[PDB]
Amino acid sequence: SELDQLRQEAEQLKNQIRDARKACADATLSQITNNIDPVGRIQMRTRRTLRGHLAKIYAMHWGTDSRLLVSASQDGKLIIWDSYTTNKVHAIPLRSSWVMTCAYAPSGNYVACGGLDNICSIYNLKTREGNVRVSRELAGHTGYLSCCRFLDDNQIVTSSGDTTCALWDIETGQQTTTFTGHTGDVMSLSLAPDTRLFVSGACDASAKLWDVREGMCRQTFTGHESDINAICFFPNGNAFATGSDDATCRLFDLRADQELMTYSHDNIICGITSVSFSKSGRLLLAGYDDFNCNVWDALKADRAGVLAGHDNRVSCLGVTDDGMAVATGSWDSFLKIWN
Amino acid sequence: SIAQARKLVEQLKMEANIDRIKVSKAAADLMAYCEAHAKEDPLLTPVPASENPFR
Amino acid sequence: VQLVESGGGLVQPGGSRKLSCSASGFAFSSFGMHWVRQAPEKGLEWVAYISSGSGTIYYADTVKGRFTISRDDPKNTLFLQMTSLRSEDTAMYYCVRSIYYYGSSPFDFWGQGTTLTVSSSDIVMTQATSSVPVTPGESVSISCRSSKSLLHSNGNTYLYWFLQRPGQSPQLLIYRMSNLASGVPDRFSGSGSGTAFTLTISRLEAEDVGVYYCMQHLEYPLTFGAGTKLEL
Amino acid sequence: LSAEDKAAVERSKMIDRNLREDGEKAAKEVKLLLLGAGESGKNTIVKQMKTGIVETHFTFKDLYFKMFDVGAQRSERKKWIHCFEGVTAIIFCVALSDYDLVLMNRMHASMKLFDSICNNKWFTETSIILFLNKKDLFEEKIKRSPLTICYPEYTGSNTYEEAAAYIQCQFEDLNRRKDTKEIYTHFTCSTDTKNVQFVFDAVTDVIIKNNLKECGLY
Amino acid sequence: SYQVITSLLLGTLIFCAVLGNACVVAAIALERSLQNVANYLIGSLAVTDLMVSVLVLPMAALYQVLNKWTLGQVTCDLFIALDVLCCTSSIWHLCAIALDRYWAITDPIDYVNKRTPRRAAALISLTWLIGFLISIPPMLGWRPDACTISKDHGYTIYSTFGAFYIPLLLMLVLYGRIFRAARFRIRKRKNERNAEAKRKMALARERKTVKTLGIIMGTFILCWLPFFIVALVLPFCESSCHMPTLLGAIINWLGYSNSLLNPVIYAYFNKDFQNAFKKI
Ligand SMILES: CC(C)CCC[C@@H](C)[C@H]1CC[C@H]2[C@@H]3CC=C4C[C@@H](O)CC[C@]4(C)[C@H]3CC[C@]12C
Ligand SMILES: CC(C)CCC[C@@H](C)[C@H]1CC[C@H]2[C@@H]3CC=C4C[C@@H](O)CC[C@]4(C)[C@H]3CC[C@]12C
Ligand SMILES: O=C1CC2(CCCC2)CC(=O)N1CCCCN1CCN(c2ncccn2)CC1
Repeated sequence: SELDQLRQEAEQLKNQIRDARKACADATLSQITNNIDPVGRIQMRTRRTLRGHLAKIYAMHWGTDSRLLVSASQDGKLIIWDSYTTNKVHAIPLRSSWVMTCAYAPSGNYVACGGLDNICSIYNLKTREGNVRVSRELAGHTGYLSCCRFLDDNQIVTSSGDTTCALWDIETGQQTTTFTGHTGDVMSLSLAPDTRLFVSGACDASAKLWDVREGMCRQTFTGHESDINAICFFPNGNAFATGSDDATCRLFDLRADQELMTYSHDNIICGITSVSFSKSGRLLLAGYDDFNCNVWDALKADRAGVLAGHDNRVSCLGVTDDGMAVATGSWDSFLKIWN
Repeated sequence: SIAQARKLVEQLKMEANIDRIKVSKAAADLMAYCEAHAKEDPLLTPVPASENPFR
Repeated sequence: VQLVESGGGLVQPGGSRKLSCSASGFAFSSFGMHWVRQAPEKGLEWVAYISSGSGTIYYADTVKGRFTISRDDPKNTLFLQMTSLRSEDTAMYYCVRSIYYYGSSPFDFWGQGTTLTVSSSDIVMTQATSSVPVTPGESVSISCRSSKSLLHSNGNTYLYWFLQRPGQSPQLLIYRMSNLASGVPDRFSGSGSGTAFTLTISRLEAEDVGVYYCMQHLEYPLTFGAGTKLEL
Repeated sequence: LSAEDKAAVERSKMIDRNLREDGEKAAKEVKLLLLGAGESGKNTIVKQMKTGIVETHFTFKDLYFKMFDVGAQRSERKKWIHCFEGVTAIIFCVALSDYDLVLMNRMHASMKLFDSICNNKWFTETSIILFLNKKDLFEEKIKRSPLTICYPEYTGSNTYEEAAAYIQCQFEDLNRRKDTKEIYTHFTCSTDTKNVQFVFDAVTDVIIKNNLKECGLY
Repeated sequence: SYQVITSLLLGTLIFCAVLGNACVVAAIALERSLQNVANYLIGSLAVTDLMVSVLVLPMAALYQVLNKWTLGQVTCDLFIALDVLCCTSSIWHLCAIALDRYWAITDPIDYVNKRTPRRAAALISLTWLIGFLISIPPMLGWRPDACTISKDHGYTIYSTFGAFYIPLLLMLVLYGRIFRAARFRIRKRKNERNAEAKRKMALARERKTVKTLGIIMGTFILCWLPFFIVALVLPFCESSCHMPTLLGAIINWLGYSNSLLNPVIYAYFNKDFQNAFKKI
């Protein structure tokens, strides 16, 4: 039975990694950041409410100009909003209305969407014709597209419910790289600020760190007790926060290879649908199933504030690149910009 | 199977070969990033309504 | 993407004409089309504007009530009903497509135009310099003057730069001051503030020869500057 | 608002308009979530009605049905089954001739999937149009093979009527919260030609009963 | 004093009528789950009952407390017209709600394909139109310190049949066919226990339909039928029929109590309205 030898070897390696993490766990982040001045209570008010979606909003993504944001809803519409004025720049009709992810290209020339059709569709926002057209349909995933993120105009990484992420070449349409290793359904992605590598959370309660260019997994972070619905790097790219169904957000550090802090409250039982970081990284903003976003002090595990105002599960949220505003989409079909 | 378990063992071994800094150093780095950019975070510091584009 | 104009020709004064714009190759229904006319030896003058969905319509104060604009969205055709054609209506009539969302590029495409020969508070774009002589490969800057601050409180300066190449319809170069249009080489650049604007060409070629027009988009009398010709 | 900002507002309003027509057109759409076990006969159900998920559209007696077949989604239902929360009815396809077969028992797999879907938290008021496919192959197999292979506690005659009634009861008692939802069981093999009629009847029943619940009469 | 007690009772009735109907309209306006055709009709019924409770009821209470019409005669005619308009529209909103429920329950194809808020607007406008056609003729010509409705026999027939008896007949027929449809939908060891539970649930649903239709129709009838029976028989009774003051006032204020209770019947018993008020 060579499998027993391999299983025992894997258990030995897991114990080795656990002991290595414990060795570096000299002092918890909570201990270190007791002396730092806590932010008392931030009062963010809904500045804009984006109305026009007629079904549950499953994904929003901010433009790099911090003004345009794309949102995906089950009514089969991908809408690009001018959040400053609330104007709808584009309303993109999707071939499959079962979209559960949307990404807005950093250049702003494209949006991606995907979902139960197992296809990440790339839309050309800036066409010579005045319409937005599907520039590229990235087929190759055998599960639902749970997340997608543009590396650039031509490279896009897409997580899927087939337990594998994939890096795509949009012009060719082919999977440049496939990121296997997740046992559960991959539910989120977060690109690093340098875009050299990305994390991905799956239903196996494990967040894996993937090098984009070579295509293999640096690290695996296992601290969650339920499916990971949301993941986001710290702004410096040396840490990331996850959002799981167990009403817990965790901050994992890339270099320390270990969980640093847990953002949990006994009064929160619903799972997290989306997480995002403020520009300085001090605020962790987590959407919840209890219909409201809770803002956490990322360094003290203190709930600095709550963005109540959604009448259904807050399914997605994002902080602008300049950090001015937070837009929270939700299942009540309304996007709210907070500030 | 044999191939799957071998791949899993290979990945665990190659993950173990990572230089891990102390979590104290990592926490200090995160705190330093949060402090060096606290003035560039409009969410922490409520921006004046004149400088706020959402008003 | 092409716009083809129809109609035009010798018309007795006091008569009536319909100009047809057979748009083809783009989502015509989503564009707010314009008619911009140019006298046989003068600059551009904006005639009328019919928005996307025909909901909003403007006319030049010199033709308001006297011209009528309309679009056939199913047929992708834009119309200009003209009545009592005075002698001052003798102009090349350009159909211009223009789409307005955040970051859009209005006036990007212009139709070829139709010759039209009639028988015998506005912001003032000023191009004081005209007929600038220049050598290929040498930089040149074209000054633009505005009777009112084109910079809006939203941060956008609505100054447009067009290039009337000889024998060609205009071609958007800079749409909102310091914004290169699509297909324009990154040697043109727009600069200015408030009322004064400069279009600096880095290293021009034999293709940059032509007449460069200002245009304000702050209000809807769309006034053009008296074109600053460039010649070798 | 500048002139271009006014035209941008007009564009946003036109987009709002077209969103309104699209949403009103999608409101007149009867959404049906088609489930089953792939080899449970859902494919012939679609054939009678006429990768990723397959959206099937058919019109019957002025009702326009959208039937979303998600059997090809081998991924976790728990992450995308809430997308069909506002679905009118669930069309569950079960092959009757799977009581003896194995993937565990195929019929037991169908029953556990049916239990999960029926008592799902997203489908408390979503009635289920249960389809029992392959009734003629069930005829042939129940003539020879006994149903006790699937149900040890059956203790009944191995005729089509008793076996089919027991199977239907075993599926319909997996339905907790019987107050908020019904199950519309039907029997078909491959040529029933009234499966679309049964779906229409069940959907109109669902609609009428929701309207009755609105008035306080149900 | 009997004056101040009457003032307090009528004032609190008017206050809670205003409060209930305004709360229903506010719940419709604020909550996005409450904007649909049936809820549009119920909110419009609350609007009509709020117009009652604001424009008609304060003046009716003043006329009751002072026992005389202390205002002028042109305002007497204006408030007769306003009373007839508002109350006729409230009754015909009950009828429009019944018609909406009838079409929803008997025509599911119409409910899915053709039922739009434009239909709610059409029904609301039609009820208000009927109210105007019942209220204006006395102003157009169908006609002493006392304000009363035109007792003309032709106008008595026109205003009582066109505003309550045609509505009562329509509501009875519509809710009878809704009762038939609801009952049809209800009737249509371990197995024995499951059948017993199903039978008990069917009987519970039948009692639910009986109670719902009873509440609706009984509130409508016991509030308005006394008034319209009186308003039909007194104009045809020269002196054989004399109306006691107390009884006549109670019979008058029964319809106003109907305008008070219509929000209770149609919204405050509604699950979505109760949840929306919880949310607010
Ligand atoms: C002015 C006020 C008092 C008028 C209110 C009338 C109310 C209190 C009366 C009139 C008609 C009555 C209903 C008549 C019919 C039914 C159905 C019966 O199975 C249970 C009682 C029930 C549900 C009654 C409830 C109370 C009821 C609605
Ligand atoms: C629960 C509610 C709906 C029951 C209905 C209350 C109505 C019918 C009752 C409550 C208070 C009552 C009023 C109390 C005082 C008087 C003064 C008397 O000189 C004339 C009758 C009059 C004006 C009554 C009319 C009927 C009345 C308004
Ligand atoms: O108490 C008052 C005073 C007013 C002055 C302001 C207004 C109240 C005047 C007044 O008469 N009465 C007594 C009661 C009138 C009751 N309303 C019921 C509705 N009506 C109606 N509805 C449909 C068809 C025909 N009539 C008219 C009578």
